[PDB]
Amino acid sequence: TTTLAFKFQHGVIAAVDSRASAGSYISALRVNKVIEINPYLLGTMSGCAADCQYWERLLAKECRLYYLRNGERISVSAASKLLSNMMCQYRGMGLSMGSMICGWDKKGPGLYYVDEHGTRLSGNMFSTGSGNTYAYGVMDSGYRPNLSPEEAYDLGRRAIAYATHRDSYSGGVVNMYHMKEDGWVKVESTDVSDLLHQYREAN
Amino acid sequence: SRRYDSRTTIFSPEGRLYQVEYAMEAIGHAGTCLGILANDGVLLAAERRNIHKLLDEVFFSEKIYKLNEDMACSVAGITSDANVLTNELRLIAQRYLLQYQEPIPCEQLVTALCDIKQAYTQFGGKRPFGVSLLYIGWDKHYGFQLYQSDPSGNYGGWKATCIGNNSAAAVSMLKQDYKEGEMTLKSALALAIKVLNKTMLSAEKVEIATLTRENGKTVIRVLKQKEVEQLIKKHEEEEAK
Amino acid sequence: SIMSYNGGAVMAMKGKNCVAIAADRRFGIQAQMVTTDFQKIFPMGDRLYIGLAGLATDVQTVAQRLKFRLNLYELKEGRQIKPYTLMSMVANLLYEKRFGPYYTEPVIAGLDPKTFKPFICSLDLIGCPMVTDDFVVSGTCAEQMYGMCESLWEPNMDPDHLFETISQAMLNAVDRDAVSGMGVIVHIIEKDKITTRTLKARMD
Amino acid sequence: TQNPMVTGTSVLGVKFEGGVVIAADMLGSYGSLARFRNISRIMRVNNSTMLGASGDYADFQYLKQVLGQMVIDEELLGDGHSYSPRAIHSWLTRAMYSRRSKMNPLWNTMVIGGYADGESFLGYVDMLGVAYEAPSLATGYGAYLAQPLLREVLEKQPVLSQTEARDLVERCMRVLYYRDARSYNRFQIATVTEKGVEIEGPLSTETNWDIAHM
Amino acid sequence: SYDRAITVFSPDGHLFQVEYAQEAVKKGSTAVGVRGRDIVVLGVEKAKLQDERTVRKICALDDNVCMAFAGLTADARIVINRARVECQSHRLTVEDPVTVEYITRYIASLKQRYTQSNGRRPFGISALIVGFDFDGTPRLYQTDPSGTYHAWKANAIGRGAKSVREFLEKNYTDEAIETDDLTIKLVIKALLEVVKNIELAVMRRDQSLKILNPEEIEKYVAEIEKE
Amino acid sequence: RFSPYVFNGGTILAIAGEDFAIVASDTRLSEGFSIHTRDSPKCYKLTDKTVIGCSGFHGDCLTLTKIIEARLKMYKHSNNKAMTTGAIAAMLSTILYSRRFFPYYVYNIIGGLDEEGKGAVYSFDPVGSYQRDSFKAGGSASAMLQPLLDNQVGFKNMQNVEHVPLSLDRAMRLVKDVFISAAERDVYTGDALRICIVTKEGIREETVSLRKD
Amino acid sequence: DRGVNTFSPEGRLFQVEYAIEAIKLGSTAIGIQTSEGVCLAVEKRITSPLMEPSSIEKIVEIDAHIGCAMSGLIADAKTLIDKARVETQNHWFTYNETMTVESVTQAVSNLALQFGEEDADAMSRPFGVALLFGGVDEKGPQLFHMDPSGTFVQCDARAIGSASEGAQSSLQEVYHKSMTLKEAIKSSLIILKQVMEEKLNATNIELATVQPGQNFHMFTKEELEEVIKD
Amino acid sequence: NQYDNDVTVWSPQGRIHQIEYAMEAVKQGSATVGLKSKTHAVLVALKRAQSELAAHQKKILHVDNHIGISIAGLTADARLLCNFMRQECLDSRFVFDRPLPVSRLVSLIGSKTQIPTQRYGRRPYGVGLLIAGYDDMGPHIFQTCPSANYFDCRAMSIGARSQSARTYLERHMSEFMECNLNELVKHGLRALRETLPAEQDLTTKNVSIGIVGKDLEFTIYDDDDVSPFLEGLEER
Amino acid sequence: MEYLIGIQGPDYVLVASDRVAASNIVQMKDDHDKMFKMSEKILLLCVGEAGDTVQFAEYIQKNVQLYKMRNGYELSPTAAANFTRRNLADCLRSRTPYHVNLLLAGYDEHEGPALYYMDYLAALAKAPFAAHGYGAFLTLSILDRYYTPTISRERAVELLRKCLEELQKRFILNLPTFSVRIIDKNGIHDLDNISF
Ligand SMILES: *[B]([O])([O])[C]([C]C1=[C][C]=[C]C([C][C])=[C]1)[N]C(=O)[C]([C]C1=[C][C]=[C][C]=[C]1)[N]C(=O)C1=N[C]=[C]N=[C]1
Repeated sequence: TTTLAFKFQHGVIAAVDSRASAGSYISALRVNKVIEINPYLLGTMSGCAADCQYWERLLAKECRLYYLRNGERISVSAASKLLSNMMCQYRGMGLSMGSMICGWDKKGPGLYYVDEHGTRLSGNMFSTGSGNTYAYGVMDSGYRPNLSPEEAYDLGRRAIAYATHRDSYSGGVVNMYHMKEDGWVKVESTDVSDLLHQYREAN
Repeated sequence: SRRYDSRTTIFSPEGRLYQVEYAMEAIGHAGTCLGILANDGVLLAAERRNIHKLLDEVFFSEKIYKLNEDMACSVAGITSDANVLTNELRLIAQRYLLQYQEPIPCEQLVTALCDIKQAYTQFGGKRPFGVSLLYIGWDKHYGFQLYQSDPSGNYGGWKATCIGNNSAAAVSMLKQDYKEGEMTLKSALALAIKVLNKTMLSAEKVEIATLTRENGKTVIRVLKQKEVEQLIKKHEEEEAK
Repeated sequence: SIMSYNGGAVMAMKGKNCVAIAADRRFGIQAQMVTTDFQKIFPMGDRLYIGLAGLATDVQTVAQRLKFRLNLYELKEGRQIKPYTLMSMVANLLYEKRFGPYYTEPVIAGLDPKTFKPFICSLDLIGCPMVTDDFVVSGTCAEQMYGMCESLWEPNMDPDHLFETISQAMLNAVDRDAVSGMGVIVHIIEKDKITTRTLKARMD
Repeated sequence: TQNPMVTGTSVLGVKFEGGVVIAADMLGSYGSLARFRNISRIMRVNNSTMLGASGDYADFQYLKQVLGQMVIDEELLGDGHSYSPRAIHSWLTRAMYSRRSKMNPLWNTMVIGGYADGESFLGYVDMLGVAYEAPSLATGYGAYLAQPLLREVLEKQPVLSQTEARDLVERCMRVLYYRDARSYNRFQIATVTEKGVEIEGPLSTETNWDIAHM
Repeated sequence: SYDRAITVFSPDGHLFQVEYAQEAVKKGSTAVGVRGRDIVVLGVEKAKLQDERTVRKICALDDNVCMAFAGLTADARIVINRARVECQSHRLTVEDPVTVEYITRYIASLKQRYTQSNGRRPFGISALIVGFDFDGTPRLYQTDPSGTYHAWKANAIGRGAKSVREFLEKNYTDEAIETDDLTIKLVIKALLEVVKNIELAVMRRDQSLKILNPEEIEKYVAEIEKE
Repeated sequence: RFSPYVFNGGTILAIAGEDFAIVASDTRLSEGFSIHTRDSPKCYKLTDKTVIGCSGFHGDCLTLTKIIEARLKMYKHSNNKAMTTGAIAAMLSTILYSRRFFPYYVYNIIGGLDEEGKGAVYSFDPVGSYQRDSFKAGGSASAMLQPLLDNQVGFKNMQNVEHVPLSLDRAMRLVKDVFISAAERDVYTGDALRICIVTKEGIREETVSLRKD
Repeated sequence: DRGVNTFSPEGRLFQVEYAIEAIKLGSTAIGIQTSEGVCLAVEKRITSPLMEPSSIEKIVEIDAHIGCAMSGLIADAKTLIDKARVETQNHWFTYNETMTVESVTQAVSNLALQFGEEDADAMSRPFGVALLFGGVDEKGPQLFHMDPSGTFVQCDARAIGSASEGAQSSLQEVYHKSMTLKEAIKSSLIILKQVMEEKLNATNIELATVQPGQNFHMFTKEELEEVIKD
Repeated sequence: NQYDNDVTVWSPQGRIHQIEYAMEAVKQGSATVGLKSKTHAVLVALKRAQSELAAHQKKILHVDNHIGISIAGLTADARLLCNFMRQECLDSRFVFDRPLPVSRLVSLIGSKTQIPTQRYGRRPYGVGLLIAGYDDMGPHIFQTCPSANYFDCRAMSIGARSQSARTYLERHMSEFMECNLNELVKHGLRALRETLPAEQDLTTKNVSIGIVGKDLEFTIYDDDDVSPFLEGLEER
Repeated sequence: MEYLIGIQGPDYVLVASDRVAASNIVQMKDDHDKMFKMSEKILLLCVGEAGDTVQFAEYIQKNVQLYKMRNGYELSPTAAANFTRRNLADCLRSRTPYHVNLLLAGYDEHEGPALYYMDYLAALAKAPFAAHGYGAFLTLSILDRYYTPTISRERAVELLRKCLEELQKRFILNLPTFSVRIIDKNGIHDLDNISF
């Protein structure tokens, strides 16, 4: 897997890989590694597939239940803190889940990295998965806080694209979202080899 | 089963908890017990009800109980109930000490027991504890302190207070002779005997204890019968003059 | 070993009408020294002291859980505890954890309420009481301590003789132990007074 | 039971026209030792069903106790309903799977034979809850020696008479006695037809050792 | 365990133990709460030999919320402490400070439960919960032995709550809200209709809960007689 | 040490079409180098529009199957309606994850119709992660059949090719040819191919033969 | 005294009988089920100008397609409302779908006779509340009534509370199965105006409408003013 | 006077008044009729409406593919008993892979409902059921009551005015075994309509039917699905 | 792997901690704060295993805050250090032990400045100066050399810079920036971050 997310002038970009593997076999060429919790709250997934699906669906259920109770949406800080507390209860159980809780609330854009250990970090740039190092390299090189929405879509597209090239546990398609003030918009679902071929053909 | 239930934890039509109110009546029948706060210390003066000639007098007190290194207390009510509560007070003080490695601040020890007393009024179906307590102490936050708590689990801080027999008369008498801020253990001890004399006077029928600060350490001491005799004759002299 | 993770040494010695208790002052984790003033001897009465060697958490925990029971005991009983009775209190506290014990080997040094008869003892980590009429040792340098004590100890030692003996037996033993040292503290417990001394010891 | 003690080897089974026949030697082995050479490893469950068991004997005896009581329990009601062979097989699958899931298996591999409403029944259940029906079964080492002979005949002629089925089982027991080093020349043949369950024993297959003179 | 139904329905549809718990609230000292724009104020009515500090009826629940009570003081202490625990347990779980509605909904839920669970009698207290939310919005809520809760511009509970409510209904104006000292004067004037016999505390938006000293109280009391 | 698992083999495969869904399996059941039975189809009818393929440890296959069967009845009693294909898939994920620490060693592939009457396939891993698919293979010969499904049914690696969607006739011919190849190379696949076809009209079953060895 | 699970000589539990009497003391609420959606309306019964009208929430959202109207002991209702919201989200989690209005009504209904003293874990008495569940599902717009006996029924029009007898009589004379949601809202407001002691206004009552394709909506004061204008 | 309060109290007459009071709940629910032929078991019940605007309450519920019930009494207790029955049935198919024999299910109801008749602070079930089933012994009609006693019936009626329905079932009893489904259901409808007032008749709104038999799984007919059966009725 | 340092003066406590939130070979965050304010005059600096640290530190924080609300006054650095120890030591033999190594700095109105060292085993030591992590091996001797008990805050800040400069010269782990704070009679004061 290769997931990435970065804050910038126009919001938060969140891009994911789509490969699921069992040993060296590719179990799924395309898998959705982004849970759309609500119009303003997403979650990226990496690690154990069952842990990712069940645990993030449990955060979504608790987020939905919060809205019914208070009549307000949950904040990015409460949703990320909620997930890390669930992970904390199952410490030493062998869960594997790397996620980034991305959204927009009363305090602007929000991006948190949550781990199966109960790690909870707020930051403006993260990357998770077996190919995170490759994604960090490309992302760091071209990142400036004043990037255009289209310039940021290229940075997020290329960062995942180059990580699928070197990481055998990453491939398939890039699913990219742009988190704006009035909710997210799913930017694209683009084949990574078609992108890599486009960059090769440009040499 | 429903037939035999006393219903001890329920409200009466006027919002009253009858077992709590009947518990207080028990305390009115117990021996008079008063506490007076001073600038240099704090005291406890109680009437002795074990006043028979064939009593052994093995213990250092009858109604006065040391709880902590810095705290002591006296009781008015069912003495067996008071033994339970004082023993629990000693355990709460040691649980605090084990955890923070500092002695429990006075008001906190009183609140903790009062939360157990309150629980007996709200749930369980058991009768309450028929005891009122007067607590004396010293802590690094409020210095010399004097508390009082009744069977309801309600408490308060006082400069002078009385529980037990003729408590009402003693509080009106303390109200007149208490000079807030200008009191010392010497003048307050005179006042303690002055009050107990009217609300009841051999040194066998009385029992006094003081809490003071000597060399940065708290000193709790129940006064000897001779000491109490000298305090009674110093008042007997002033009463004749 | 678990007991060697923190190190340290404790020792007690009898006297004609006095008792001595000593310990090193190192607090270190494995090969690294953290502090040079760690307390290992705790007063339990006017003339009664307990010394704890072994794992620093359990030295602190046992001393605190023991002080809790002691305070309650003296409040219910209206008397200061007898030295033998404190030993039985520690044995029962330690034996409660028989199948998952505290990593501490106590040493008790005190005087009988007959304001005289010296008492010394030691307990293993599972609370086995052992009273001796000479000396008791507990630490990572127990072999060194036994050698020094066996050679130096004499029967009716005066407080001054007891001081020189327990001081020399601690200093020379812990100077052959890598994880013990950083100073030595000694308490001389007489009917009339307690004398506490820190010795000028090696700092390596 | 994490480690079996006295164990039984193969249990054979084959359905014929009008019933089912099941076979098992009467041996309980403690490793290589033929410790009990005369214990029955077959049980009549009720009028339509019969069970044979491989693996641990103490666990088989326990199941024989639990089943035996269930049957007694049912019969007290007398409501015109009784456990079909298929229902005993279903219960026994749930029983083995349940013990396996608590990591405390009953160390057995059993064969259930039955005859209800003109239909022959033959079902396999092992210590893990693996169950299935087949025209012929063979547990343990019998799955390697006897199952190929049962299937060889059932390939030529799928419907066998009670006599053909019986001779096929005697031929299989002779092979098992020659090849299985945990077998014994003492066995039982149990048969379930319209009439009900009939257990026959002790039987022995005649042996030929002329190959010794070759 | 003691599994006796204490609070049950009477033939006319009443929950008699809750109405008896209301009768205990009615006998407590008068607690008044007035909600302003920049400050939310709480005031309570008041022996010469007693320590005033140990008998305060205005309690800080957290940094952003506090409350006052009327009724059984020992019952109130148990509610106040269970709310204090829930404030911190809410910070541990979602890392977000409790909203004035959250802890009111919490206290109300606790109160309701004691009217419907075995072996327990209801809490003989009402509470006036004031505070400023994280977005700086001023709030004032009120709970009762039954478990019901509502928000108020101003409210009163305890011995003489009906006459103070009648005064506050006719005197709560936008003019009185305008000055922060005018909001404080409304509370003191409302309490003066029933009453060193007042306890007054103020919570100004981001600043801490300020319990006004007797001299400071007398500063406002002097201007009330003048106007 | 006792192991609560055993591998009994078998191959399952499903294809989602415009107005149909096929769920297919071999009938072999084995253990080690032995064949338990040659008539053990891995297809289980759940509703008139939902079929499931199950493969792996047979003990877990039988159990998860009876639990699914019981849960549908419970849902029908509670909601007075049959579970849709999507509700069965979402539920199976929770049942599988209920055994996250002692898994059901089962590969599940649900196949049926969605609420628009179109073909729906949901594929799962033993621990409960699932997704909707156009097609999928599971079980012992999973890795042999999946690349051919990707090619012939997904049109992958083919440029200048007309993307004609698969018909029931054409998909049935492909299922029959892939199980023949699976039976040639995978020792655990064989004896017969059981095919379940789900359409508006209901479920039909077809049984073609595969190699006996 | 007698146990909370004592039957009257007529065959009804005394505690349930008395819980129904408690509903006769609560605010009057109306529900009307129409082909175009379900309408819910309730009188707040405000007792002081100092009380915030917004702080009285007698119409709640259970989920996007389901709303609830309540009467009786308002605090007893808050527990069952939360039980209903939790239920819908546990069903969404397990089955990836919404519940039918009836399924939600049945779920809340199962908690009704779950009270007792001896042999319990632990409600002492029943809930003194009546509920109206108005929502939309595949069966169309549905409105359900429930009382403390756990008995739930589907209603075309229903009124609960103090003036239940009178409001239902008025509903009966004006309800037709083909009546528009505009006419449903008007009738409910006219019938609510008739039964209340205080005058009706946009800050005195609550109104909510659930319609297919629009979801659950709580009418604003500006919207309530426009409705009261007609 | 004093023997009314608890189920554990025996009256000086050897009677338990709480059990008798719980049975009054059944007699106050609307009429239900159950009857059987050689191949089928039918449940026919009258559904009351709480107003013209309210719907007619569900009197017939599903238990399994071979068992269905009709209730009379406390609807919450009927749901409690229904879910116990549904679950007992599920357990039998899970464990044995065969339908739970109807008489065995009914014994479990009698065993389950007797427990609170002998325990302090507990109360009997305020529900009476008519059970329709089919198994290896053909079709069955059973009757359960708030007293944990149960009965095997050829036909039966419980509830308000059920005496009138019982009389029709006793008089036509002989014709039931050789009856076809249309005729057996019509017999049930006639017994149900005898309870109904003189001014009131059966309706495609107040009638509910449940059928289980040799080839048919338990099926519930309610409004237009009920119409074919009512189209045969002809008199009084 | 992480770095904590404390230097106690006559009337203040100076503390510093690295700002790296790392996972595997990557430096995920350069601006990560490891100090948790317990009271107005108490800081708990906490280092250790992935989840354990925030979980343990925040539980202690919330309980120290509950004490302030419950009693009207705060815990002393001594009572707050011993309370931290009681909880850590109580989890030691439990199913869920915390792998946290921490430092508690604070200022008491009666006892003055106090700095405490706590093992992951929950041994509590009062020290004039302390350090946690591999960095402590390279800096405890620099502190041994130059530390004096009368060290002014301006001088302690210089001594702290020498310890942090030593980690740049010899430590293999990339610890670029550090949080710096002083606790005194007037509370917790944030100082400029020591950066490289
Ligand atoms: B990724 O490589 O970390 C990926 C994450 C993933 C996979 C599927 C679905 C989701 C969210 C719905 C997320 N994980 C896998 O590929 C893992 C193996 C893995 C784990 C950690 C590092 C590298 C690879 N695969 C599975 O969990 C899995 N594979 C097959 C079947 N079921 C599960």
